Amino acid sequence: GDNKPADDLLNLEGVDRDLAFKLAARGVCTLEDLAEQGIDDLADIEGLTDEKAGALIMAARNICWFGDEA
Repeated sequence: GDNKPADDLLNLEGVDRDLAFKLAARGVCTLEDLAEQGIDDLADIEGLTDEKAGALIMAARNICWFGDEA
């Protein structure tokens, strides 16, 4: 993952240091970039489930979109 994931992605619960590289190597170098991904888009990832992808992507969206407020 030359792109390297942002600390938000690495420190985001649900994403291990490895998935961070698996996500950063896919163009998502920041947690916000993950909020733009879809369960079907991350479905190709390895170790990610359809329900987990909905939460992982929602975890970044909640922090990137709703933010700490929610």
